[PDB]
Amino acid sequence: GAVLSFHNICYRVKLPVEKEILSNINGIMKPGLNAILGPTGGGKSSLLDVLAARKDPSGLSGDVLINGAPRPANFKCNSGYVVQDDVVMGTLTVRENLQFSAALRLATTMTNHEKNERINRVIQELGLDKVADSKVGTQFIRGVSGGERKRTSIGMELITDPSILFLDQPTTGLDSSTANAVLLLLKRMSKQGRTIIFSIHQPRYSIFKLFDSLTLLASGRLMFHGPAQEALGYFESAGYHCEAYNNPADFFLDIINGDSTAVALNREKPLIEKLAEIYVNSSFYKETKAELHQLSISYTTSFCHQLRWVSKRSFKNLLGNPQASIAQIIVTVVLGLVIGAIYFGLKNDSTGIQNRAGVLFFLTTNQCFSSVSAVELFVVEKKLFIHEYISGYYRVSSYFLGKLLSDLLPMRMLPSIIFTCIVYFMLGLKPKADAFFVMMFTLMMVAYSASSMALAIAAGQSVVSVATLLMTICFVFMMIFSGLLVNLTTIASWLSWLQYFSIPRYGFTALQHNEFLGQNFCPGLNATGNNPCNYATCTGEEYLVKQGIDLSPWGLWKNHVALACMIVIFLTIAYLKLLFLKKY
Amino acid sequence: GAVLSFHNICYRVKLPVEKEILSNINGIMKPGLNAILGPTGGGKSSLLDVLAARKDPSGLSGDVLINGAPRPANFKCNSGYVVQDDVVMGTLTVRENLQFSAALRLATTMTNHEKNERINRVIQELGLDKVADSKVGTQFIRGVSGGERKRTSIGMELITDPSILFLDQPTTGLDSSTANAVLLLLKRMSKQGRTIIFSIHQPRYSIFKLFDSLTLLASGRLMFHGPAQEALGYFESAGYHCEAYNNPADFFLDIINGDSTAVALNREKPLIEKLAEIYVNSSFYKETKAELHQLSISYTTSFCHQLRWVSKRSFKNLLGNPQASIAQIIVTVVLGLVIGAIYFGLKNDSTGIQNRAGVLFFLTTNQCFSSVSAVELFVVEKKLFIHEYISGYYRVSSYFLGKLLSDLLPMRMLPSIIFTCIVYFMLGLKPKADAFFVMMFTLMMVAYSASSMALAIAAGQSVVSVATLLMTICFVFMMIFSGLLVNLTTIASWLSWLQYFSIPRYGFTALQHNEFLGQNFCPGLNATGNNPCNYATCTGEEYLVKQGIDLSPWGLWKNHVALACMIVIFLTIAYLKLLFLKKY
Ligand SMILES: Nc1ncnc2c1ncn2[C@@H]1O[C@H](COP(=O)(O)OP(=O)(O)OP(=O)(O)O)[C@@H](O)[C@H]1O
Ligand SMILES: Nc1ncnc2c1ncn2[C@@H]1O[C@H](COP(=O)(O)OP(=O)(O)OP(=O)(O)O)[C@@H](O)[C@H]1O
Ligand SMILES: [Mg+2]
Ligand SMILES: [Mg+2]
Repeated sequence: GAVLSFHNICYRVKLPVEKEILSNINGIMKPGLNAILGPTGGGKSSLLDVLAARKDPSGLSGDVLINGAPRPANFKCNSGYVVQDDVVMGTLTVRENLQFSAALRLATTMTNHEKNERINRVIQELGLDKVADSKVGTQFIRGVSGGERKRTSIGMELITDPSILFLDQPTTGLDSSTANAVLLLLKRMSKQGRTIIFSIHQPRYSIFKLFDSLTLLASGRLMFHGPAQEALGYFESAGYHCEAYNNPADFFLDIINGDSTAVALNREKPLIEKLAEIYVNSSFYKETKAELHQLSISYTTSFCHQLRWVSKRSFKNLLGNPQASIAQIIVTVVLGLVIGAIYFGLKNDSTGIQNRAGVLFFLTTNQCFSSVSAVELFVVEKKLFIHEYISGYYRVSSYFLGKLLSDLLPMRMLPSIIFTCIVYFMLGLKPKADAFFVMMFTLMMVAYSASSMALAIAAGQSVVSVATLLMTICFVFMMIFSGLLVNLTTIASWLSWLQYFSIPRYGFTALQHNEFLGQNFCPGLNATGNNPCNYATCTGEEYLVKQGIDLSPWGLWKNHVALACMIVIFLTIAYLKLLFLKKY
Repeated sequence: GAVLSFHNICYRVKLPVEKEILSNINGIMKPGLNAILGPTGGGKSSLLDVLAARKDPSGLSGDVLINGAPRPANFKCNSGYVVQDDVVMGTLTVRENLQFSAALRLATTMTNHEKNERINRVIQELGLDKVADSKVGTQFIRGVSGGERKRTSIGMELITDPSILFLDQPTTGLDSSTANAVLLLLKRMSKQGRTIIFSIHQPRYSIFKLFDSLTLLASGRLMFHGPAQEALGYFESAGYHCEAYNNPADFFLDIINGDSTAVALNREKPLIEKLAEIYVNSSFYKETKAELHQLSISYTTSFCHQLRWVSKRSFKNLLGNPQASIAQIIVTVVLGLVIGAIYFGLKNDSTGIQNRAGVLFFLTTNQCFSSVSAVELFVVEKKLFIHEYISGYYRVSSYFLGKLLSDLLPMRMLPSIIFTCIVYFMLGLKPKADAFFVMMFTLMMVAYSASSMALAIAAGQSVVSVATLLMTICFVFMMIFSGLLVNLTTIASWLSWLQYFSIPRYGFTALQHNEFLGQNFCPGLNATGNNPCNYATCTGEEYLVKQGIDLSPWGLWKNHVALACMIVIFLTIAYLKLLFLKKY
């Protein structure tokens, strides 16, 4: 079994002004069933996160050791922490959240049939049969109840059968009889060699009798640590006799909570510093410190497996709630028909180039400005990314590349195929076969490059309010330098370098070079040359010399390798902002 | 006291496929302390929402009566429902959330000093002294603990001292001794004449002894309803003897949960239809039905008070987290300096109108496209709007107009003053005094009209993913008809009506009419007229005849009364989408 031991643990929280949650706390947690009792605000979820390595070590001032050695990297893939406030995806099912947790935290030596046999066993043992095929709720659509959602959270860190298993108040939300059935499940599990550390509120006498070790927190300090059967005979030595309470756990927390103003105002030298001084001078502390001095990433499943379940769950959220994907395709068809109907029948005239170079401007600023909806890709599920990463489901790179494929394909590839097709059979553009697909490829690359900049601003961010704001104002900053309203050659030399950052400048140049190769606009002419008066712009090559575009075939694909470099750079910034995010 | 009585209550949930949560349930809840026990998934939070009038009545099939009369409108302003999952604003403080609840749910006959004396009393009686000046946490920044946040939720519906008081598991998250101090607070409160209906998990014997009425739910059906002191002698008549359990509440839920597969697999004609058949044939049901047949908005505080606290709390969220407001002003100054530096020194030349009519296009598409950040105004706090409206804090109209003022002033008025000032002393526009403020007023009206359309799409919506998407694609739909790239007169008659919907068409016309009054561009001329060749566009009035703009002073302010009509219409749609939202 695993012997988790923690020695001189302190903690601090900067509110600047530091506050000392968790003063000097020492303890050993052998393989068994290790309970942590104490009042509200005593430091139980803060101790249980230090022991599970989920607090920022800038404020932590001790060391936690498993079997006398420090933690491996290798620890979130071998332990389980059930959180208190039930972080579970509410667009999936109780069975589907258990199928997702078993698919990424059990090895693939187990087949998919043997994993679902262990998922069916956990649903039976936790009492989740009537709601196994029911949706866990969100905060707007009611679903599975609060105690049934609690046991879903217990079960996801229980199919994975880790050796060290942390639970943050697992019976909070359960009644008197399911809570006994949960701790008899854990007591059966702890006799296999697992160490189970949990905090608990209000255990009954059938639950308190199951404990192997007892830990009493109060206002950050340790009131008692040792065996649970020897705790009642400890407080009788300190002057507190039991029999006014048939439950010892109801007696232990009336001692260490007597100084509370809620208890002093209702039916009724400090008490904490008195009871903490008794414990340090006791024999249970001398037994612990004499053994503490004697004692003193390689994920479970591969990259390609985690890629095929992060994306698989992400397509099920889009096939289950297709509001943003259906409304994407509707207003792309409607906008594609309007742009096709205004510039219907493009002619070769003195005003046939301003129509063609004006229709290609709204094709690029569609694909740029429509990519502001990619800001919400990593923000809406930030809390579940932070939870499932520190629980060890996936690499960041498999969450990153698996969540791209559910924003790349349904939202940026497919509305650039449909939008290119609609404005091709009703505008009368360059009628060749290859220039259709160069146009289709160009509108995808400005949709990917502007979506990658939506991800680079918004990765690892809690609200979309700042990132949507910098997304649209950087676009109108790039829409100046696109080369339509203001001439790029007439811009002074100290501002003409900002045209290389514009996503619309590379897309609109690549659509001008694709279309205005040798289309002729002056024929229909009279004897002497044309006789309108700018003078004229006869061929399409003379329009590109005026704009400053290379007539070579490199002048087309210079614009696509510069958009491909803005995808690699902006998706590396977006990756590293998820990687170096503080998950604590 | 208030005698809440509920008669033939049924409920259904459409998952389509209907499921019958809450079969036939009958009961009377006299003034006292009315507990609801039962297993997880038994229907306790569903019954407690039917009784508090918070379920959709399309699935509800009974009637709830207070004192033999139905509910008034007047009920959320006279009752209190403490929810289970702790809906509390985590950018405020434990004291500030209690100060906000007392300011809107107590009358203004009480002064602000007497309200804070009752807030200090509730903080003492609930044990919130050490965290009264500490921030309630969000889900990303840890703050106040889970039991300390629970008692903040208890205390906000307890300063308001309602006569009927519902609590959804108030001791879930509390230990053995604070939970006794909470129900001794409620027992002291119930002896003043208040009826207190609550569901509870795991009450100890000190808590169970306080009950005045007991209700036992199991799988939607009623196992027992009556006095709590007469419940133990009820199950002894049905064949269940007590003394293997020193706690009666631990004995009551081992009977009605024995058929659970969690209990059958751990240490161990249906049981529910057996125990429900005993209760209907019993005498406690005959006493209830013989009395059920015998028995069978005007907000607390005014509009102007609720307006001055919804906005007051909303400015404190912007002064506490000014990320989107500082980053608004930074990229407005930076964009205002770039637009001023590209078109620096506007001359009166053959190309001096394309510079002036091209700089006014990016001034309007700044103010339009920057208003996509107003999509998140009503979405980020949708859950707290739905909670605080059914709890009776405010009208919708005071939440609507109070949340506008924290998006109108810091985000749309102030970055339109700064942005007009910057591009005025470095472009060299119309140098008069009134044309500066007509320009400033025009950029505010396109910022308000495009923000009002951001609210009309996004009011009452859970994610911003659809509403940001329709916001930016409707803008590029309106940017076609603005009258810059494509001539509005050359558009065919069946598409030339879409120019009246464009916010950028009214702003860019009002900036062209403001600036191109009689500015002259042709002087500097030679003997015969000008000698470049389009021919020329000499005065600014000839440019407006070509664009199709009235030269009258009505031709300016036609554009501002049409933007003011798009504020009134889009903020009426945005109001009614919050009003007719389904809050159940
Ligand atoms: N990051 C933090 N910021 C502010 N306060 C904190 C932080 N961490 C802990 N605290 C404070 O420390 C105390 C202990 O917190 P903790 O959540 O560990 O208590 P707990 O025993 O888990 O409470 P409960 O059992 O009610 O959940 C709380 O009162 C909390 O206000
Ligand atoms: N709107 C709904 N959609 C789906 N299922 C529902 C809905 N309302 C209730 N249920 C189901 O009905 C059962 C009763 O729900 P309820 O929340 O009332 O139980 P509860 O006794 O409050 O549970 P707990 O005490 O654990 O919170 C639950 O199992 C839940 O799955
Ligand atoms: Mg805890
Ligand atoms: Mg309940």
